[PDB]
Amino acid sequence: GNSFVGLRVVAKWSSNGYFYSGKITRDVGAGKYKLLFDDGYECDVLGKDILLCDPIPLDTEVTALSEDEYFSAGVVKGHRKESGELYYSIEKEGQRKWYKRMAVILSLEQGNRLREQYGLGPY
Amino acid sequence: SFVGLRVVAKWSSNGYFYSGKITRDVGAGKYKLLFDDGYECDVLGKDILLCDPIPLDTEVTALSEDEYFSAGVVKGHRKESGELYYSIEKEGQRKWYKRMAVILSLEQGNRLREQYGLGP
Ligand SMILES: CN1CCN(S(=O)(=O)c2ccc(C(N)=O)cc2)CC1
Ligand SMILES: CN1CCN(S(=O)(=O)c2ccc(C(N)=O)cc2)CC1
Repeated sequence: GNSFVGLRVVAKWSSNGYFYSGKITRDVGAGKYKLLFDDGYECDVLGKDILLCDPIPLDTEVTALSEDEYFSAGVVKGHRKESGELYYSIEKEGQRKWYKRMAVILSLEQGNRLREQYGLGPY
Repeated sequence: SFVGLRVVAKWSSNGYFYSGKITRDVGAGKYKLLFDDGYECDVLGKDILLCDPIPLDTEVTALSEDEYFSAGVVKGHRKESGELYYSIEKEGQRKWYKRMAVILSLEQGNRLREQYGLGP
């Protein structure tokens, strides 16, 4: 009687191939699931294109997308909880900065490095 | 003053101009912008275009759920229930986009500064 509904994931947006933070809201059939993204958008995503990352693991190559940093590549070096929110410490140049969960995304090539271990397809 | 005017204004992290409204004159040549995507910040007059609408024949960029930064040319405008749509020609087709879905790259927006830039 298990369901993926309410699991926090990082799921592919079809138009650009980047993986964004969201939650599963329904098993919709055809191995697709309804995704509510943190940025407020909803669509159906294939199980194979959903990463069960919560959080994205340490040492992972990621991309920062915040108000001040537009698609800046970096490496996850830390996780922090603050008032029920997850933050990532992302090392770029030789400097570490904190980013909210919503602000960390994966390029297609970055997400493919996690798919074998974290991808929902096999499950 | 320029308060309440619909504009196209530069987002500093990527150089793209996005649709919004001037909500306050903040002095030192800066304006508070409410962007149609719900973000607010302060923007210099030099980075604000008084386009409403963006003129016919302008090269623009479409950004929708299905089309991720796809360049084309404005060939039409229309009103549907009080909302503006742009007709963008690209790859042999014209399609209608809501105002919020039409943005300008720095190069596309730079071209419009002399005629439309709040400036100075
Ligand atoms: C006026 N707009 C311009 C764009 N910016 S942003 O900070 O670069 C951004 C924010 C959100 C998303 C997203 N939903 O994927 C993409 C980009 C917000 C303010
Ligand atoms: C999960 N997200 C991934 C990004 N997509 S989007 O459709 O490409 C988009 C939407 C809005 C803005 C923006 N505010 O500038 C930027 C990009 C929405 C759904």
